[PDB]
Amino acid sequence: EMANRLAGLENSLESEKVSREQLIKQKDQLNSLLASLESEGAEREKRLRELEAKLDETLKNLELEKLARMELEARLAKTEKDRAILELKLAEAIDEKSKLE
Amino acid sequence: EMANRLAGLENSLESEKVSREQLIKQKDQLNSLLASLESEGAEREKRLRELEAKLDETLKNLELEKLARMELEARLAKTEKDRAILELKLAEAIDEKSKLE
Repeated sequence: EMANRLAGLENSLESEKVSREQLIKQKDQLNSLLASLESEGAEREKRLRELEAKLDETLKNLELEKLARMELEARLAKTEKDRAILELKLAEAIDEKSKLE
Repeated sequence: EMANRLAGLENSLESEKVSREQLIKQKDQLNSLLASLESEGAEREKRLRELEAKLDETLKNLELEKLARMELEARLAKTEKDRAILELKLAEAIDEKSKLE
């Protein structure tokens, strides 16, 4: 009776062994997965942080440049107008001269 | 022997089913972890993809506005120079009018 309980206990021990080995292999794979994903994530968060800074900077610059552009379109119109005004005044003068001939 | 060897193996089997409960538990925690990290990573990659698109756009824009601004700086200098030459010409003419009279 007892030599039997002996055989069955060993049997039960071996079945617990196969289970144990299955779970440990599964765990190893999860741990590797884990480490990997962590590393990957570290790299991407660093990369993301960099992208963010770059978009902020570029954004600033785009803004500064729009102001600058507008300021110049204005300055240019003012100058263009003055230039036109002078050509007209010039004509007027070369003519008052002409007529004084 | 036999009776002893028995209660013995029952002890062994005992601690081992306990260990197995534990591995199952650690495994479950790992798997949950894995799901979370993967979801988190999916999100971060989505956000990264978005930032990249935005950075490309803004970069284009920065470039175009920079060309526009340089074109204007040039245009403005040319105009200012012509205006200066015209003020001079003007003076010269209002003076030729003066002397003439």
